[PDB]
Amino acid sequence: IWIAQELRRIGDEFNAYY
Amino acid sequence: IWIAQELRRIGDEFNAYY
Amino acid sequence: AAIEFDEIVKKLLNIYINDICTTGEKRLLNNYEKSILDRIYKSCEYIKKNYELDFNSMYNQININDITTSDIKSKIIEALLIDSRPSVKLATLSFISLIAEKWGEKNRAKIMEILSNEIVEKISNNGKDFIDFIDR
Amino acid sequence: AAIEFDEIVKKLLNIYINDICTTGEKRLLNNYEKSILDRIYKSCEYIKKNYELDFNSMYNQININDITTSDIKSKIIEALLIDSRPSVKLATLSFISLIAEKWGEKNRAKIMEILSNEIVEKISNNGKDFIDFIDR
Repeated sequence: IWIAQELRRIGDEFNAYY
Repeated sequence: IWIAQELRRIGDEFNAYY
Repeated sequence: AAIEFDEIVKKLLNIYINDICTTGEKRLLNNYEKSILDRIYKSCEYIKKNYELDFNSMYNQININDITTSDIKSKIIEALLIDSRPSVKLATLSFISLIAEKWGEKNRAKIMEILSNEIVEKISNNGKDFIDFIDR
Repeated sequence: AAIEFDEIVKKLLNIYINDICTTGEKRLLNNYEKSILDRIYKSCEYIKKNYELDFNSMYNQININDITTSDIKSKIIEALLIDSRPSVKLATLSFISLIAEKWGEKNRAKIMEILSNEIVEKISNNGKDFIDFIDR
């Protein structure tokens, strides 16, 4: 779940952006 | 061979062009 | 729940990623390959444009619901069987190109099962002569 | 005979017709579908650009020769299992988009067997919420 742990991380950071 | 008969026809006409 | 947009997302994703693969593949071509590919685009577009009516009448014979997949191929490949000239290849490719353009709601696989294997092999036969015909 | 250009023609034809199918499919979209597809291009390009380094490190773990096809999917789908947020979908799609960009000499099928079926289903789930997240 290492790749998954980063996709959400990017998800969170982009969620705040938009 | 009806479709084939036209592909060569187009082929001939374009052969002369180029 | 709200599901009425699920099929739209499916369709758009498949289109999207397919376009991205194509871009990835074009990017890994050298300039010579790009210049050849550019010539193929423009040649087929010329033929499709100047033989717009002629292709439509050929497309109608191939479009009806009776034909099997091999039956479409055997019709297209018939021109290439006896006539192996590069122009006949280019016309054949342009016709295949036109069919692909009109089947944008059918499966991409349905179009590729017409071109790939046998038909593309017969065009690639003596590819050098084909490339030289195209590049001048 | 002169055969040294046969593989070049094969490769360029497959690229060519695949690009033509994609164009045929885009043409049969209505303007709403086009505007959504346009938003998907630009969103993923933004994410791929601003997370260029982050994706490269994720791409390396997925690139090695050990992994089976399901093993790639199960890694990508893991984010979507517990986290079904649309942004997580968009990041997942962007990552899939990046992988496709780097596999331009591998088979297009190899890329599509990662995305299609299970993964695209999970993104299309609650597509309305995904589209609304994207369209504003």
